[PDB]
Amino acid sequence: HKHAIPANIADRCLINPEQYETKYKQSINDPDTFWGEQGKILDWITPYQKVKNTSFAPGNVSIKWYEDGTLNLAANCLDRHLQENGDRTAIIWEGDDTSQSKHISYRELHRDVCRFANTLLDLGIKKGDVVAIYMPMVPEAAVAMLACARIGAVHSVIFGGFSPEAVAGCIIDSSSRLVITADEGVRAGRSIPLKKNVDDALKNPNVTSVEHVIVLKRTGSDIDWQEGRDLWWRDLIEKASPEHQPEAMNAEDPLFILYTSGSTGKPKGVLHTTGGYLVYAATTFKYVFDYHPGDIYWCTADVGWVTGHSYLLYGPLACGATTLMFEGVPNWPTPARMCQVVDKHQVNILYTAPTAIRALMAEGDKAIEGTDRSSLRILGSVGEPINPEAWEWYWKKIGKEKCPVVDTWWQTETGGFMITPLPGAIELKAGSATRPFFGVQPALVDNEGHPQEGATEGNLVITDSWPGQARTLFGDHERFEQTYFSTFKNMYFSGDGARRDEDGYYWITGRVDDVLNVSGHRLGTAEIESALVAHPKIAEAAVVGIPHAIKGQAIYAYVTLNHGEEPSPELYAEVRNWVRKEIGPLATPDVLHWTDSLPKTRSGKIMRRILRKIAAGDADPGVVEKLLEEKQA
Ligand SMILES: CC(C)(COP(=O)(O)OP(=O)(O)OC[C@H]1O[C@@H](n2cnc3c(N)ncnc32)[C@H](O)[C@@H]1OP(=O)(O)O)[C@@H](O)C(=O)NCCC(=O)NCCS
Ligand SMILES: CCCOP(=O)(O)OC[C@H]1O[C@@H](n2cnc3c(N)ncnc32)[C@H](O)[C@@H]1O
Ligand SMILES: [Cl-]
Ligand SMILES: [Mg+2]
Repeated sequence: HKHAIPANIADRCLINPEQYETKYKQSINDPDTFWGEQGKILDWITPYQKVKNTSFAPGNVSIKWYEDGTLNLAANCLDRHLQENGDRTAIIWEGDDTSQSKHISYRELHRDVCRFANTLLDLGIKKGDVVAIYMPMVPEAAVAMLACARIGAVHSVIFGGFSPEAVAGCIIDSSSRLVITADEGVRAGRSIPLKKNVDDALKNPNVTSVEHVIVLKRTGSDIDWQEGRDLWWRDLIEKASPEHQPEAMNAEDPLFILYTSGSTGKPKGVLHTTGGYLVYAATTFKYVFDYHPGDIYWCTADVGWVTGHSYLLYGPLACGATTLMFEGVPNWPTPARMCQVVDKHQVNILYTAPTAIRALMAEGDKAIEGTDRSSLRILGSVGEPINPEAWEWYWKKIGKEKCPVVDTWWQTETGGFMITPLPGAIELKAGSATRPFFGVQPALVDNEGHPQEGATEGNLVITDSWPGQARTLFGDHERFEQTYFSTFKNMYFSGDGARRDEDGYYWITGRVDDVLNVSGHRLGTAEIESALVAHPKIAEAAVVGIPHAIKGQAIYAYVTLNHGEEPSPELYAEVRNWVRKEIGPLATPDVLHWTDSLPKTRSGKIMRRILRKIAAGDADPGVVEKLLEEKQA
């Protein structure tokens, strides 16, 4: 069953079926001309000459786009929209408590970004310095990000759910000189400590780069204060000049870093530069959401994730759209909250995650009870696979069967949408990301690297670069080359598996490496295992994900305790909290299976294939029977 393109969308779409085909073909056959023209979606201070200059060569990966051009991301997201749309709302902020909200015009946002840019400069921050941002979903988070970009300071945003230990890990790696946070974040009626977490992270003896902590008073809760080091947001910004001229940044100047979980090791800092990234974010946002001036757009993704960077802030603001930043959760106070927000602000485009969709779907009609939803024209899905059932429920209950759903597949490392439908150009299949975006050349290869043609399945790779591609891993280009370009020579390996049907539509099935999808969040099994083994009483651990009807995968941890230790309610709680302390609550194991029978190879390597099956229910071969019986209990 394929959903046809509705007449209302066909009548106003920026790209129709024929135009998609033509543009895609040119983007592949002649990227220099295609992207040379499309790059004009942004204002450049000095024009670029060279467009595409990339190589996926083994151990010699180099990616550059519009390299000789200069620009400023903040000028593109703010300044250039002032003359004609200064009074237009740039950000609609909806608080956790619906009684709280703000409408921030482009002019107001520009003013605050200018004041905060000067605040950073006066504090000593210069182009190239890394600034850690550990903020909740409040407008100030966007102000800080845009201000860093404006002066060329590389921001390192850290999701508020990261534990103090995880926060320290990011700061140590990036040598951030400044941390911008809030006393507390507000979510689902609860206050989440943030400042206290920063205090604890800074006590780590390995953190030596941080000289100041700017704190926003969001809740006014009693927090510890270190005079001199800590500074109040309000005190600083109110003393800064609202006058700031944007300086030109090179297309390849670093813009931001996002720590992302991988198959092995702890999170690495995926680095994005400026030019190609912004061109790609603005282009994908505009065409995939079919953005028209005046449209009210709402991405539910947290600012701490790449989706928040590209589609909550940068892509939309670059295009002059009104973007909505929601402080809370889709189902608080009630499951109808998301749709109530849609009605309250007359949202025209809604972009959310399958886990959220499934959580609302579990409440049936209570998710739409008392809501209208008529303002919606476009729906979107991101972050993980979505089954036909959830897709249809979303399409019917939320979209009232009138809105195309754009299921966008991409990753932190890709900067923007990679395989996605365009509302007025591609007919939809529930659960399918469909076709590649302009400039994207996907392929499916077997474990040997052989490309598979026609209707088939295999490892998902991208055979050439695209403007928004991550350029490296902070401080470790060698690891960047090995992680993404060594498995299949001359190709970018996504780590995902996928199938392509008879029509050429892609269906992303999920990670084929040891990366999990927990509630729409990317987590490495290795990092959870390392966290567990760090505990004084744990000798070894094997972590696998198991299917979960709501969050996609639940975390199942097989744990071997040292001799002298025994399981107990206390230890069960201590171990679960230990992971929460080492990484954060998102990585807390849902199940702890105590065992001394971990399956291993004769070389001593643990075999997770067998553990994966057992947890789902599906050197010493005797461990299998033992594990099975322990699992039964
Ligand atoms: C459906 C959903 C709202 C459910 O939220 P939930 O009921 O809090 O459950 P989660 O699994 O997200 O959270 C589990 C833990 O993380 C914590 N947590 C979640 N988000 C947090 C945040 N922004 N800051 C701090 N802590 C957070 C919770 O407090 C909880 O910890 P606790 O039990 O110790 O209090 C949520 O999982 C979601 O939005 N998922 C989709 C992710 C997404 O947008 N993906 C697209 C790619 S970004
Ligand atoms: C894109 C925002 C999240 O980026 P992250 O880097 O955190 O995670 C990327 C991974 O999320 C899944 N994923 C993401 N979007 C989809 C999607 N639309 N369908 C299926 N899986 C998806 C894929 O496995 C991919 O390797
Ligand atoms: Cl303040
Ligand atoms: Mg140990």
